[PDB]
Amino acid sequence: TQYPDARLSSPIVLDQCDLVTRACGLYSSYSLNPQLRNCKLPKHIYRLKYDVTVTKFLSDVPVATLPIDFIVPVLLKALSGNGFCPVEPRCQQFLDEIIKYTMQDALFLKYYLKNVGAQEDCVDEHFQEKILSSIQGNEFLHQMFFWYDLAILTRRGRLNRGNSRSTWFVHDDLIDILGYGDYVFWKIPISMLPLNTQGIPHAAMDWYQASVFKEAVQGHTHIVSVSTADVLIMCKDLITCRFNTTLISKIAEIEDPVCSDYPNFKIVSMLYQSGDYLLSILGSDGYKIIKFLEPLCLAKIQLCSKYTERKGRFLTQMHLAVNHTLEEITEMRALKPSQAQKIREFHRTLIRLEMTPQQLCELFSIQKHWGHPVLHSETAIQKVKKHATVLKALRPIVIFETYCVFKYSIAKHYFDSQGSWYSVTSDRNLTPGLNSYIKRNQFPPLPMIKELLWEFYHLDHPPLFSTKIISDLSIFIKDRATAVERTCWDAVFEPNVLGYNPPHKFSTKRVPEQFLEQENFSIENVLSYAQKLEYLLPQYRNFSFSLKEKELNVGRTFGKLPYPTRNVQTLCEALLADGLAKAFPSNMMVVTEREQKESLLHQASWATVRGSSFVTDLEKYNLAFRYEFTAPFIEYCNRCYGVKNVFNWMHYTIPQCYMHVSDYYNPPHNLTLENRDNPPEGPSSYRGHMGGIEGLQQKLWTSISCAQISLVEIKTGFKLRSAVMGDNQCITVLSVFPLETDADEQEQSAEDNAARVAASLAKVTSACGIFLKPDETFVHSGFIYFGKKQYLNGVQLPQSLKTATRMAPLSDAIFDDLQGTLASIGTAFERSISETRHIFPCRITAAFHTFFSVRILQYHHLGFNKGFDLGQLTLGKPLDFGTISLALAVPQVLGGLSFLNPEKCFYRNLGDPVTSGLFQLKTYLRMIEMDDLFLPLIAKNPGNCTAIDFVLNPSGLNVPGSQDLTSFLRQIVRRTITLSAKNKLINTLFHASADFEDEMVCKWLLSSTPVMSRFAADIFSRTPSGKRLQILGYLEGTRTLLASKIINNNTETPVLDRLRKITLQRWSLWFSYLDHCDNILAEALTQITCTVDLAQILREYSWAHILEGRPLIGATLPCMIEQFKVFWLKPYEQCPQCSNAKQPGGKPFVSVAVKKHIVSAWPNASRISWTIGDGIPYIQPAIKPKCPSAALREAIELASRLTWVTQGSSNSDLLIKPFLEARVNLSVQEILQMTPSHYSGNIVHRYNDQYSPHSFMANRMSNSATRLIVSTNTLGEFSGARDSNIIFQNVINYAVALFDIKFRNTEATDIQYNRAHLHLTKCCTREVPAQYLTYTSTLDLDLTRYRENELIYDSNPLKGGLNCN
Amino acid sequence: MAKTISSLNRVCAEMVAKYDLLVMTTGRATATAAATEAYWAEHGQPPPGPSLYEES
Amino acid sequence: DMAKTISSLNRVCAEMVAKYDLLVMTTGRATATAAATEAYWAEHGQPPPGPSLYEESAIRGKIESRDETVPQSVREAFNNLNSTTSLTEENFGKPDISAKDLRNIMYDHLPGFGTAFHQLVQVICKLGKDSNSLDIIHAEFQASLAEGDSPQCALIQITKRVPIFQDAAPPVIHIRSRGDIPRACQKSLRPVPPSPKIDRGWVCVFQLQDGKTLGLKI
Amino acid sequence: DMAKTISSLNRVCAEMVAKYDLLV
Amino acid sequence: PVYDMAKTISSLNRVCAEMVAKYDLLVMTT
Ligand SMILES: [Zn+2]
Repeated sequence: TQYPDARLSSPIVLDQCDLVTRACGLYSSYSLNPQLRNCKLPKHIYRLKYDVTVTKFLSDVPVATLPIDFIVPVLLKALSGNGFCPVEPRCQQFLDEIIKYTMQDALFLKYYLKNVGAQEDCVDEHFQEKILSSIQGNEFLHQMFFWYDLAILTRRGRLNRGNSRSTWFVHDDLIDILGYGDYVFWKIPISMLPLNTQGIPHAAMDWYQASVFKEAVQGHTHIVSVSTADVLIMCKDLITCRFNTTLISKIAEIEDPVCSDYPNFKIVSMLYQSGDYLLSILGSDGYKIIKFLEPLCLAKIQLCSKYTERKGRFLTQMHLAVNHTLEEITEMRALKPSQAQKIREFHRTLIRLEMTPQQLCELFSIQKHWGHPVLHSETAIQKVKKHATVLKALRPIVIFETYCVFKYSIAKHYFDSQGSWYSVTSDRNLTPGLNSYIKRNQFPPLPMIKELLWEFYHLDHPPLFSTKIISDLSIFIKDRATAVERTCWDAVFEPNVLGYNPPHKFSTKRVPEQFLEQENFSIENVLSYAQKLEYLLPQYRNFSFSLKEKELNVGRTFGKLPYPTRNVQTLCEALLADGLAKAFPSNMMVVTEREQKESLLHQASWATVRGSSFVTDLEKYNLAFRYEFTAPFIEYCNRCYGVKNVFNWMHYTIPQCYMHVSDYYNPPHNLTLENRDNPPEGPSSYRGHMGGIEGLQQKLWTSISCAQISLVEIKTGFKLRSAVMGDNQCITVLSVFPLETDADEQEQSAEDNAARVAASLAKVTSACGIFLKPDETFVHSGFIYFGKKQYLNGVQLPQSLKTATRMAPLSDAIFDDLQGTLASIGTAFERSISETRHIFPCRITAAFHTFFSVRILQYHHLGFNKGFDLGQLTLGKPLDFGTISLALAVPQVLGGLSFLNPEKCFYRNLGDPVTSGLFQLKTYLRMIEMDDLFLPLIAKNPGNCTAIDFVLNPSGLNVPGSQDLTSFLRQIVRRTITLSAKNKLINTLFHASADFEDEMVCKWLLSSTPVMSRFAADIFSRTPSGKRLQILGYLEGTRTLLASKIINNNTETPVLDRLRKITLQRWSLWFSYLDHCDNILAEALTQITCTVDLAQILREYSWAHILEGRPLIGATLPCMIEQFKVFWLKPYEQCPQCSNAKQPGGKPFVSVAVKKHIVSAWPNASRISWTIGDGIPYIQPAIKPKCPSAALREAIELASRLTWVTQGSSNSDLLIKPFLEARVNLSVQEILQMTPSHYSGNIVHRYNDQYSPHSFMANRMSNSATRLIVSTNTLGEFSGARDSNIIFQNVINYAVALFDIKFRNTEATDIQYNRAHLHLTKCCTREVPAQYLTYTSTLDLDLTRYRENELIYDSNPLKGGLNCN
Repeated sequence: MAKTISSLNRVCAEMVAKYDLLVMTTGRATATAAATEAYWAEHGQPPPGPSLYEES
Repeated sequence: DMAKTISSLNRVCAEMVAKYDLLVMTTGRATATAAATEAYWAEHGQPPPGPSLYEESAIRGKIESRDETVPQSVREAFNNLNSTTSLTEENFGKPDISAKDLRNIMYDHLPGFGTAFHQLVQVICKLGKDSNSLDIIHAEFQASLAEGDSPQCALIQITKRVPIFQDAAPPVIHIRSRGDIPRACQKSLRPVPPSPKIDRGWVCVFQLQDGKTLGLKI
Repeated sequence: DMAKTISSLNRVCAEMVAKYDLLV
Repeated sequence: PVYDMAKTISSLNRVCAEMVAKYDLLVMTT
């Protein structure tokens, strides 16, 4: 019961390899732990000495080996595809047709664009040829295929690690890669290791004293280097990332010869070689230089604006840092002088290279292409120990002022939302100034806070937030690991390396089995665990780090706590996010150049307004928090939530734990059965942790951070905007200037104000305990680079490669589903298009990997046995290019594998997947001249799906191909819940008749005479059946499904066999379309022009058996590409559509025009994507409860929806009654009084703009949207008192994105068009009548069962009080 | 007694002034001291089990 | 009539109570007293196990004065805390650029190894360090790089514009033989004329122990 | 109307003095 | 009730003097 992951997902920890070498007779010293030298060998790998294949492999190798840190760069160059590998068919054979597909897909893309109107004017006559050359001459092509063969072999090897099939042998030109279960031996020539002055390879310096390495390696020419299969996996990930990056750069040069936004592939290749050379000389330490790629790219970007003294100070500090690091790690390592000059080529290129800002921002996202250092447990505990045990000096006056501003910001947030002060129960004498404002019931302005600041300390008030606000119970089941309890803490280390057997076993360390095993689980019971300080009980004083993976820094760790303390943490995070943390909104994204001048000036009122920021690292705050600092804030959070000791838990628990790393093969040093109860401190473990842990109480710490930022704002007096994302916190200082000032002078002064704010904030936080290192924080005037999107003076820079290089034929899909893998590639392709101005590079990379996934799962599927041609057990005859290419052209919602929809280049969220998919399929078939193959591909045999599926996936069709494994997984979780879930509030939730109830609820929500799937889904989200579907949907890993202690215990057919059946059926569906076809539907669908009709009659025929003839409305929207046709215009010309129409003919259209102004351009105004204009980006309850619970809020929402939808019928209340009876103890009339349900309008249209889950974002960079004006007033009647299927927000996204696409490479001054009309195609749009739902019956189920279930119910919804108006 | 009022005003003003010139060093027992305090208040016994990190 | 006097007393007293109540809340029940703190300093190296309160000047003293009472951790803590007092808007973000770091920074821009420009650089960093004008030099270099110039142009302009290089003569470098200069340095060198300058004249002059002297040129 | 005010001060200072009392 | 004001002011001065006395015992003087 196991499944090796396809991609690297675990930290590269090589301590286990140290035992392997000892069994084989070799020698290695990966682990810093002396225990692994002389511990008893695990019986699993003790048998290597009995192996014949391993002995014959290492017979001609010295006892010495070398760390794989230094050999990884050698393998990345020495290894090629020219040798013999025991994999058939080789991945290299596929190449010849993968390219044939890639080119064909590129061709489709071009064809699509040709009919949408977004084709580049300049046509590269050899475009296909260039693609073919680029793909062939890529220098990591053959290496990538070879590394996929090695990954295939090592996956098979891991799956059957105990069987005889584990060993595999590969002989390249000069490298021998014999491999065991999850240990890979590499045999490499000594000659190709760089030497040191002493005459031994740089790898040997760490482990062997010279004259002992050369005596061990005496006559031998080859040496071995034992490494875990994870290193083979990450080298495969490196090589495929390098391949994507060089292919992407080359195809960009093909589509944009003048200046492509990606870094030139030659420079990137040189960077790769420099980095590998550096790694081959230094080791894992070399990453302490590779790590400076991103900061040096950010420096080099910033210097691309007007040069201000503090602009170069970023690059100077980074350059100094790089030199100091390079000297420190090479001081004690004897490098020959040649090597000293050449190890520096990496950062020397990073400094010299001159590139446009966009190129640098793409290069920024290659930082992980050199690898990830081999983490040690020891080097990752020293880091936290030095920052979490250090004593800190705090100025109370600053802690006092930060706390008062904390209260001030919570009072201010309460005032704005609730509209008045909270009931001040404290003495009015203690607040002489504040009580006057409270009496007038108005909040004091920001200038006068300075004198009244201390008064805030004395404000008191009753609880200001509810203790029951969690709605997604999945947080308590969300899959993860938790520390085992203290009595069995050492159960995580394996007994042979541990050296004694752990006296107490542990039941499980998994959170889902723990959640199901907890009988008395409830939110008030989590609180009673907290308030009663149960987390200080002996069994729960445990804590255990775990090295984070894919990190270039020497090991960075994330904490794990015992399951009950973990529930307390999740509750505190949920409580803060829904309540208090909303008082310090740190998501406020500020880009000053785009925002309107007036709103900006009134925003900085505390003329012109200028904003300059400085970005600090909030990640290092966590270790520096101290309880002397955090006590007031924590006490206040408790008093603000009406609890005691809840938000307090970390500083009471962590300081009293035995911090260590739960590393399977590296226990804390000197650990024995004698001192298991009182472990000794050592380099691996340390006792007192007076501090924070990363992630834990992220919501509280960010709140104290925004409190310090507001304290600096009060003191200094500038308008501060605080925004945090990931690890960095960017504080934008807005300073107001008089209008009659020099623009060059005001920028300088604004940057100076930012540096003054930074100095004050340094003083503040220094007093609070958090040292803001002034060297590594920089004052950026105009470069906003925190967060998802980087801006340079408001021109959005592209970071495409961070998602485009993650594409791969193998991904972590459920089982090894092709659809899951293809979907991942489709998602990476949508995102990468979004965040760059180049279409074809990422299209080529996603096509390449789509076909390569198909083939690689076709032969080498990991679930099926070796040599199991999945193409043969389904099709009987072998899958050819033809069948795959046609199964990749049928979009997934019709049932197929096409997840690369060209339309997603125009906009992200799609109005209707069926209509868009149909339009795509139609255009493809028109290209390849197989129109007649249309209807048959569409019309399939509808599957057998219940109404539950329809409600869970409204927009879809009832086609078995159009189905992801989620249903199957949810059925397995359901089975494991009904079988061995002892949780009380889950058994009550998942009672015996669960399935019957979900079916009844679903048939009902769809029993309305006009059926509206989306409304069904919306209510269902609030009904208890939606809560069951949320709890069930927690399984998304293949290893968890296939290896859980609570999943595989079922007495039915084993999971693996069911999975094989499902795989083979799915393959049958996808790749045999003639078989699974329905002729009736094919006759129904004949001779129908427009996609919307096809989609509606196909959608009604699929769900025929659930609809039973009742019409389905609110589920088909036109495919905007066919709805609107584009007519570009040269200046001083009118479009033919507007001329043919006398008055009414083709009149209605969306007008787009260019703006001549250019607010900002970097590097110049050559490309539309480089410049931004000034344009805008895009275009009641009677009694409101003061602290509504999640259940009450969902109840009100549910009631509001039901009333609004069923407004026509007079029995609305009789429809609402059952649902509210499972959720609140209110009469329907009471809730109706609490409902804001006073508005009315067209149900369908107002359901799509504001009630649809998708926000309809654009998939194209915002730089071109500001350069355009998009007027929808010329649509005539269809312009906004009218209702239509037109989705206005996507018409704007489509108009902008289309204009961007057509001119993404052309020079701006050469654009021969200034105006665009998106005219309405008559056939494919029509006015949607306003209707209303009319239920003719009521849900007869007695949902009152959930009265006891506090996850579902809400016993006393009016506890926190009520307010007027 | 206006003399007592002025005297108390002056003593308080001096204390507030001397507050801005304070510096404290975070200790190794603050978390444990607040834990003993929160456990004695809530349950009336000392925190159970092995000693906490820095007990008095 | 004490209404005004009692109102002022209320303002100051309420402020004092607020501040000192937060101080109580932060420093828990195990706060070490002044006497207890310094006893613990005395009989043990480390600080006492619990927050201790000091006046700024109290520990400013006995840290500026050589004394064994303050633990190393307390001295380090206080130095860190007072390090941020010096920070202003001018001081924040300015790197400390030494002669060696300036040489390494300027090398990396120069192509090749051992060129005449490398010798120019290690001369410039020598005149700069003596004249305490490194910051001006580097500012000049960076500005030259930014303004569309190669590192060779940056060095020659950094020798023109920086005032320490107004008329200073090239330094003499003793070498045992003419082969000590690198091969890349062999290209451009000529016998030294009388009274040279560093750029209007010649980069630098290597006087050999056997009389010979050859000067470099850009 | 001073009584409350001054009484209110005794309602706080004393209490916080009691706090410092536990420390010493 | 002016005698009440004298008594409570005496009490308030007493407790502020006590707090000053406790301060100098916590905080190091010089
Ligand atoms: Zn028109």
